[PDB]
Amino acid sequence: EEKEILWNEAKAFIAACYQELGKAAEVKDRLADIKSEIDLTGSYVHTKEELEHGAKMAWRNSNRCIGRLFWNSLNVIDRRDVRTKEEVRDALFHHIETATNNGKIRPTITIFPPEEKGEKQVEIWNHQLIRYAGYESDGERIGDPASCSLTAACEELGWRGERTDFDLLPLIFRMKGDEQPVWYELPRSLVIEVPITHPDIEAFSDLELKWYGVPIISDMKLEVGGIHYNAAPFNGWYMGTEIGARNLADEKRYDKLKKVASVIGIAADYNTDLWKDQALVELNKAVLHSYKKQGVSIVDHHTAASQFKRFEEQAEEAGRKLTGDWTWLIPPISPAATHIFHRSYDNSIVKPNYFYQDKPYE
Amino acid sequence: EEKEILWNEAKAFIAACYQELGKAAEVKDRLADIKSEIDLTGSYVHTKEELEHGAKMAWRNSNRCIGRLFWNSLNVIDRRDVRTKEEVRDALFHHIETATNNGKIRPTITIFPPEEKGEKQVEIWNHQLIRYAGYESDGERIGDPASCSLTAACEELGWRGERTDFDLLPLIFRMKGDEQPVWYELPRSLVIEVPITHPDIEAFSDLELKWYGVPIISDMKLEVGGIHYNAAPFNGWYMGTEIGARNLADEKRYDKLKKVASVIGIAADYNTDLWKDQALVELNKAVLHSYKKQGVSIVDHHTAASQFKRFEEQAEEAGRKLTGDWTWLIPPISPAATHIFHRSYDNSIVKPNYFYQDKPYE
Ligand code: HEM
Ligand code: HEM
Ligand SMILES: CNCCN(C)c1cncc(CCc2cc(C)cc(N)n2)c1
Ligand SMILES: CNCCN(C)c1cncc(CCc2cc(C)cc(N)n2)c1
Ligand SMILES: C[C@H](O)[C@H](O)[C@H]1CNc2nc(N)[nH]c(=O)c2N1
Ligand SMILES: C[C@H](O)[C@H](O)[C@H]1CNc2nc(N)[nH]c(=O)c2N1
Ligand SMILES: [Cl-]
Ligand SMILES: [Cl-]
Repeated sequence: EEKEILWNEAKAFIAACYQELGKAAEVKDRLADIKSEIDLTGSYVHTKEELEHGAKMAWRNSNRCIGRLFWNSLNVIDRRDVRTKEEVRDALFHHIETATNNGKIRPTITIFPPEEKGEKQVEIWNHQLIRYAGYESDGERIGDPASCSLTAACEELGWRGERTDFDLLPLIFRMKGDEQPVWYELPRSLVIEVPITHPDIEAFSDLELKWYGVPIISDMKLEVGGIHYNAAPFNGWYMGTEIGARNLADEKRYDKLKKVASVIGIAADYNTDLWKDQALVELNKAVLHSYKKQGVSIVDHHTAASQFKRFEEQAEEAGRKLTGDWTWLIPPISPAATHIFHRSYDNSIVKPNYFYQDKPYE
Repeated sequence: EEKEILWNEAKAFIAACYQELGKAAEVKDRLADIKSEIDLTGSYVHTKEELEHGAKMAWRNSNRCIGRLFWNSLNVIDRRDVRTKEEVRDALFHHIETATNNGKIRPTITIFPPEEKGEKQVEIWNHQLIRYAGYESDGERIGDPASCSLTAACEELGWRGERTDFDLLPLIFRMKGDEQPVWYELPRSLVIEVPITHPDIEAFSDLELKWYGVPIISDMKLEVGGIHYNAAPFNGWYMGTEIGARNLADEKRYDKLKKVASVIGIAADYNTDLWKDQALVELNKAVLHSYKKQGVSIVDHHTAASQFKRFEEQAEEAGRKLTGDWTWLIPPISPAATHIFHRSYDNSIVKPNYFYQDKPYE
């Protein structure tokens, strides 16, 4: 059954990919080649052009992403050649450096060797390549609660965090044939961080908030033409609400809204005062101001929705069906101020795409 | 087929209703009675207890409503006895007065005779019993754009609006056997309105905004045990975001965010300033303040979500499945600050319920 699934996905992908690349004439011969390869080897190998366009198609098909207007300019780094943990480490360090680009963030994906018999060659444990640790011991909570289980796993392996609220987790990944993952500290010179200040409220710096510049999701599987690239970290730039309305605001994350209310000088006592809403707006204004001031790329949710409208228009013009997940596309503040809130979206899954996979810790 | 549909819905409703009322022993005989009645007459008549509990069940099953905690205290007014347009008019005037209750709003539904052969006895044209007119003539826009088509229909019938931004539409409805609906001006003494002021910003009154106290949806069909009450207006009290984040803010409604920004003293020039979000928060604070100051019932979205959490807990305790429409339950500002945003809901349709029906204008 597996080989049939592979061949079927292969036929569909190659036809679509080559059509988009104006290479429809080459489909017949390429498919012939692929079927023999599947017959002999049990799998097939993407050309560099196929791999690049496939990763771009996968972003374009990501129903939950508002940032898809720019799918065709994804920078694809082919690291199917890696075989050692030092090569994986150095590739991940390089992704950080080239994606960061001194603050002018470049959307980038680095693609490692794919699974073979469903057998992973490289298994990355990090959820993002840059993320803060989290701790919870006898009532005491430190750092990012979303990272508690991964943090505990790292400390089982001999890492020790300083227990600030912003400890950088090490890179952690496992190679085929190794029983345990290895870990490596991130060099601080690779990691840009932004202190959060407010354009008008001087006291906002008293909160001592900061966040990292680049979100690099490293635990999803890229699927292209039936080939499963379980290790393929990718990044864009942040939409400010991810940081201001979720990472810093959620009660199960940094939970800062009461502290924000106090520094902006409003009471946090009555629901009818809408103090949480006001605090959210000022925190989100501070996040955008601070990234801009430091020259680190970021987009606000209004501009992002406007870009997404153009993505919808471009899909229609190209004669492609648009898919989307309304529940993720609407921003978590002022959603009805965006056009997204007022229309609906087909949430069908189209491949190539990025998928969740089981965590090897937990 | 129709009689079979009726009988099937009847069996299901009576069983469930009588179970809830501790009257399970009476189900057998009541069903026997109903089947004979259906046989002889083509339909059946609800007892007052059935009609009341059915309307309450219908609210409880309304997937789009965050306010359902209070379903069991709905005030049900049985007006199946009406036969003339004066009786309908006076019943609608009475609903307004008793629901308004001098500002201490009482959730209320008035139920008129049901359809017979799918033949309506009373057809209400208003979307809400109290709503503002809207006009659009050679580039000039006045009032509530959502009411333009109904306003034009009323003016075809000899009504004329003053063309302020807040003209009250007349009641308009049609009786079985009449070709045209009749209309009646609302007595102003029946209609409470609230001027919008801000608790701290004196200039906010310069916008000269106001809204009516009581939302009374009058164009949905109540379906109970297979009987179709197409005329059954109902009301609760407002959640403040309905007024502040939608009616007064939507670009296709009163579109006031730029004016709000100016009176609160912020620029409306850069998306990254989040001026729309800030204006939304201040407008919504003003709406809640103004209703409270005037002693007109209203709920903020935080308190409403908290009540809805209790509704979920109560459903579980009673052993009833919970249904809901996540896309409507989340509030249009700060949705991720409510528990609703972080869970999912089964959007299955359960009857009794309230349904949309075709408009007789348009
Ligand atoms: C260029 C700037 C980008 C912006 C502003 C952007 C924006 C976003 C936002 C706001 C989310 C929701 C995240 C959350 O709530 O957890 C998201 C999800 C997503 N984005 Fe993008 N994105 C960008 C680039 C990319 C790139 C380059 C890719 C892949 C090549 C990508 C793939 C996705 C995927 C797969 C998700 C869903 C993640 C999940 O299900 O947890 N995005 N995006
Ligand atoms: C007691 C106070 C109540 C509050 C605070 C409340 C809150 C709300 C809100 C905020 C909406 C969304 C409205 C929109 O965006 O257009 C809604 C929808 C709804 N509510 Fe309630 N509600 C209440 C009472 C009632 C009552 C008494 C009923 C019926 C007996 C009812 C039935 C519904 C229905 C059917 C909808 C959906 C309307 C549609 O699909 O357009 N509600 N409710
Ligand atoms: C789970 N969603 C809430 C927490 N959150 C905002 C979050 C969690 N985990 C990962 C991300 C990053 C998502 C992402 C990916 C890319 C490529 C870009 C971008 N702007 N955001 C965000
Ligand atoms: C269509 N939704 C956006 C416009 N809007 C907020 C709206 C439109 N049409 C009708 C209503 C009233 C909905 C309603 C009904 C009841 C019983 C209560 C309540 N608080 N709101 C609201
Ligand atoms: C297209 C989308 O479903 C539509 O805009 C809905 C979304 N959620 C909503 N939620 C509420 N409460 N009221 C609405 O009018 C809407 N509009
Ligand atoms: C349960 C619900 O689907 C869940 O909270 C989703 C809703 N929408 C979201 N949208 C985005 N962009 N990110 C999220 O984490 C979530 N959470
Ligand atoms: Cl993040
Ligand atoms: Cl309304």
